Amino acid sequence: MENFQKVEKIGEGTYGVVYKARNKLTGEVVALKKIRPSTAIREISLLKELNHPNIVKLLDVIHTENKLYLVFEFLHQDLKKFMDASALTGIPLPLIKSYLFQLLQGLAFCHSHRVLHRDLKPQNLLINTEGAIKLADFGLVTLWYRAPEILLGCKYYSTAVDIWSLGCIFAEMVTRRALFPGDSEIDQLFRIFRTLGTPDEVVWPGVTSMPDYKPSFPKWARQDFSKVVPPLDEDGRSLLSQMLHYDPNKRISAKAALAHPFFQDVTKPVPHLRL
Ligand SMILES: O=S1(=O)NCCCNc2nc(ncc2Br)Nc2cccc1c2
Repeated sequence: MENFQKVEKIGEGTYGVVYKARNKLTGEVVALKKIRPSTAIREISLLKELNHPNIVKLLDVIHTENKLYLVFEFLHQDLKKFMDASALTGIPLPLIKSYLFQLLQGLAFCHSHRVLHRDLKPQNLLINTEGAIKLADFGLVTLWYRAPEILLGCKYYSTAVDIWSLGCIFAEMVTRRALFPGDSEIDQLFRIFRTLGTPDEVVWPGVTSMPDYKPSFPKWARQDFSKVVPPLDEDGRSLLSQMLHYDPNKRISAKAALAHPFFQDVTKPVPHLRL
């Protein structure tokens, strides 16, 4: 830790602050995450074994007199910043397609190892000048991307939460507006309800038995999906609706998402970044 020189603060999260930092020995630029603890240690260290090109690599873990330092590979930008920068013109569809494909590759990998991200959001998605996109900062202040089963109090939720989050992100990339920008836990859920229809036993069996479910919920009509992500094409709209199915068991999995016609013409363009 005496090994690193803090260059600047590049981000912060609910349980950490992130610094750009150079290793004084190797010369390498890394992302340092300062945290504040024993079960988390194994868990964090099991995430070290996680090796995939679409997952931001955890290089080292450093535990100094209480204070957990996580050292991550360094990427020059995050997706929120890239979306804000592309606000007026739009990210080109080929690039959106590529990004989704890669992120689904990341998820398919993590998921086959029974590891979930849990807190996917544009700030946890990092891009390079080479057209790569990577999942960063796996969880162990934004509910905009939180799956409905979590919101409904399901404790033992599955990999499917990460697909829901990714669907929200996909829509957001396409429309340049957050899909479900909730103000609270009940506003998040009713905003989902206003768009996808109040769920019940017809579309999501078991739903009325969920911890936080209330027979008092307003009943909204599922709205026209053509109204959600115009002018996305039918292949794209088709994948997205499957990524946003209420019932986690019928929600499309990452691996199956890779085989969707939408990705028949997938390519690898680069962004124009301003670093
Ligand atoms: O403004 S940012 O998009 N904020 C993203 C912070 C997330 N942490 C992070 N950042 C970068 N590489 C790896 C990691 Br982890 N790289 C990075 C470099 C410069 C600017 C940013 C990120």
